[PDB]
Amino acid sequence: KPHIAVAISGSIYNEAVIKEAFHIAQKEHAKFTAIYIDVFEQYKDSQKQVHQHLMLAKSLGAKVKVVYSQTVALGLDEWCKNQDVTKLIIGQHIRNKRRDFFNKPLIDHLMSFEHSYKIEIVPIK
Ligand SMILES: Nc1ncnc2c1ncn2[C@@H]1O[C@@H]2COP(=O)(O)O[C@H]3[C@@H](O)[C@H](n4cnc5c(N)ncnc54)O[C@@H]3COP(=O)(O)O[C@H]2[C@H]1O
Repeated sequence: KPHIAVAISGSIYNEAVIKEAFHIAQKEHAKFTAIYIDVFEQYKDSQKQVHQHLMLAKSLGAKVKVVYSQTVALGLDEWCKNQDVTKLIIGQHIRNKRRDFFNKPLIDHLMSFEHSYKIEIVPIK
């Protein structure tokens, strides 16, 4: 039942995460999905990057999905649980100035959510 999802964002780093996610799904003969959580609440004019990253993953054999949610973490966690993801592939958070609650690393919320799927963090090359 191997379902591997790559978590899409508009960061420049996400493209490398897509390619590594492709290698992991291939080397594991897994079903390959790309999930972007659209949240209105910033990163001015990254809608083109997302668009690009989603197409890249489509061109690598992934089914792409867009989910609208209040939060990145809620969207991803609910979506992974409903689609029976077995591993979610995400990029490395790098700390910046904003140390408020919704600028915490995505992984802190998934951990607090007691994620039931594996999570693979891909660092920057
Ligand atoms: N559009 C953007 N432009 C510039 N910088 C951005 C950005 N979106 C996020 N970043 C920041 O840089 C890090 C890049 O994480 P990456 O996208 O490679 O890997 C991301 C991504 O795989 C996933 N993810 C992040 N946002 C997502 C979203 N809206 N929907 C689905 N997956 C998301 O979480 C991983 C770690 O996210 P985290 O927020 O903790 O860390 C993110 C964030 O601190």
